[PDB]
Amino acid sequence: DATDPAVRAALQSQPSGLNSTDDWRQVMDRIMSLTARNPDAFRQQPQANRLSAILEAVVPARANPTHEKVLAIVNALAENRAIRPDEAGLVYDALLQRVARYNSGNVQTNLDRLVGDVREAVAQRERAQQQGNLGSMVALNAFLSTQPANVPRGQEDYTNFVSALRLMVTETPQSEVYQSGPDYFFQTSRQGLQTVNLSQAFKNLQGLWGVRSLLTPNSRLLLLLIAPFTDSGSVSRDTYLGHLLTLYREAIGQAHVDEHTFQEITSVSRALGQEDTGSLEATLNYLL
Amino acid sequence: KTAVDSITQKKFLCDRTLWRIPFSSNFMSMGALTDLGQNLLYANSAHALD
Repeated sequence: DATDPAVRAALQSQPSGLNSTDDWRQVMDRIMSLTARNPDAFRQQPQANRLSAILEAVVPARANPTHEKVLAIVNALAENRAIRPDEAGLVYDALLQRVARYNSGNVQTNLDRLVGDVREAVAQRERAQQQGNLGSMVALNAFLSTQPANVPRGQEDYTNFVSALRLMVTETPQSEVYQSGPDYFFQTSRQGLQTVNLSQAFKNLQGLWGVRSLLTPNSRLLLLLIAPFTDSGSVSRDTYLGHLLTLYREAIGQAHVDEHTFQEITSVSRALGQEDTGSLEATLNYLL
Repeated sequence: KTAVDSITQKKFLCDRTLWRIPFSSNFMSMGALTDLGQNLLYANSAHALD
């Protein structure tokens, strides 16, 4: 609701109190004293405050939804990055001017259809961010059209590797693939390091799938990122690519338990009393 | 050897042309609809020019 463009439009246009137009039932429960908490809080008002609320209740005042319907649209354009936040007042007066030149019963109905349409489109984008798959599956499958589907040797290792390659981009919503000129790439996160080169890695691994000092370090970076998404039976045991994928799974598991060992040794080296400079260097040389 | 004490007059002549001052934020031609003409676009704001 904090990211809802019509809840945010109600927090910027609608009053923060109980008027007798937007909240007719909640103020008639208070005029007629049938409220659970403090029923007699309306009898204790002056006639200027008490009779002016009765008149707005038995014959309520009409209002314009047009500034509220447009502000729900502007606050969804500013949320789906269609406009800048600095342009939020520029396009608000630009849209209010257009629905004033062309105001009709059709347009006010069409703004009522479009404020339900932008509630969906804000939520559809925020679902697509947390899923994180649609921008990557169409560009990884576009990569794999370029790569051949039949290697000469080790096709069993190759078709499970590229199936685990689809498992990184699916089971990590921040990861993405794209193109920049000839080659394609893979970032493990938005605005993060460890960017592998897919067109350079698969022109390096091609010719190494059945071999059983020769690897480019981005191919080894690819074999490090693909390692937690690869089973022991996904690739072979004797194959040099399969021998490394088991070796990189042990390196991740050792770096996962040297992380917990680091948090234990440095915790009991401060309380026991050591140099804080040398507690942090002798621990790494014990763990690396 | 008997040259008189002289003073230098400098000027330019630039015929056939119009002194173009483009209404762009870096004085360049990046398009016919300049970037300072798009900030005033959909603004509905009248400005005096002196």
